[PDB]
Amino acid sequence: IVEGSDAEIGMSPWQVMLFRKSPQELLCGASLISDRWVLTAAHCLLYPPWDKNFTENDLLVRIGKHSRTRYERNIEKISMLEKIYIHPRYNWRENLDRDIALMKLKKPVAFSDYIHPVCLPDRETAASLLQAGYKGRVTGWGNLKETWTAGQPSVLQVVNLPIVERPVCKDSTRIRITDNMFCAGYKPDEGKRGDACEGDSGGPFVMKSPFNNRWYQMGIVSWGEGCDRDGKYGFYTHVFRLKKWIQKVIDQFG
Amino acid sequence: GDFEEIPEEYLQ
Amino acid sequence: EADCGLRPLFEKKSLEDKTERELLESYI
Ligand SMILES: *[C@@H]1O[C@H](CO)[C@@H](O)[C@H](O)[C@H]1NC(C)=O
Ligand SMILES: NC(=O)c1ccc(Cl)s1
Ligand code: NA
Ligand code: NA
Repeated sequence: IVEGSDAEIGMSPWQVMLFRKSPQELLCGASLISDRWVLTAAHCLLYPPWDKNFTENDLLVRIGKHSRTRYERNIEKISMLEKIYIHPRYNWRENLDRDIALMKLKKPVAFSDYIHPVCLPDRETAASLLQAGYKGRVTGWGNLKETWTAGQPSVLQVVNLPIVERPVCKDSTRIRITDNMFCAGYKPDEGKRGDACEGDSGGPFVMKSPFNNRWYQMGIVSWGEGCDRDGKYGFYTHVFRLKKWIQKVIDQFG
Repeated sequence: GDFEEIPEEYLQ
Repeated sequence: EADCGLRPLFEKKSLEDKTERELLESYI
């Protein structure tokens, strides 16, 4: 996260770290949506152009974390994966359309002050809150800037960013933008900055409903062209649009 | 080496 | 879940985090 701040303890208790077993390293963010299901970006698990195609046994998820690199004894919980589910129409060939995946855990994770699921939006909450200018919140342990000399945070970072008008999103890039994406970030003339960056993808873009005071995951950190560049925006998977697939997977395999 | 080793039980 | 999106250290205690108000103020 660029131009964010350190998270408060328990601020994002649905935050999940996708962790490579060997070598031991951060791969991506992710989010807890129930005691057995974790949501992330498909490209965190499958991206053939970079020879990426992880199997369940390659990975762990670490839940309840705050520190990036520390083993947070008595606080974090580390879970093995039972099964990965990638959206069947995830478009890794072109533009990361439908950049969404689910991971079922082998055992349920115990909830605590530090571990708690986020809500997925209903149609109405999505319609009401997915509006240009409305801000959501992005969290992760990714890099602090696009370019750095070996740069990376001690603890989970947080940044609040406004949703951007679709024509502005489209006009910022040569990539084909679909209805399964939205973009967020400040415009060059807006005086504030911030973005996701490398290592944040797969993590959540959340909004706090003013109707019921619950946090909803509206987006998944999907892609950007650099980090925090003027005139560029981060792109997020539109969770509500893909929710029928989420429900189908959980209903069938849950 | 950046990350603290996690308990071996999670790598079995 | 029925209890989704309510944080033990924040909403469950009626404590606000340091920047959630920025989000609320944008929902115009
Ligand atoms: C990824 O790996 C699985 C299992 O090894 C394989 O069946 C699948 O075809 C691979 N997908 C791609 C796009 O290579
Ligand atoms: N460089 C990156 O990985 C990203 C920047 C903005 C988003 Cl969203 S992902
Ligand atoms: Na364009
Ligand atoms: Na930008």
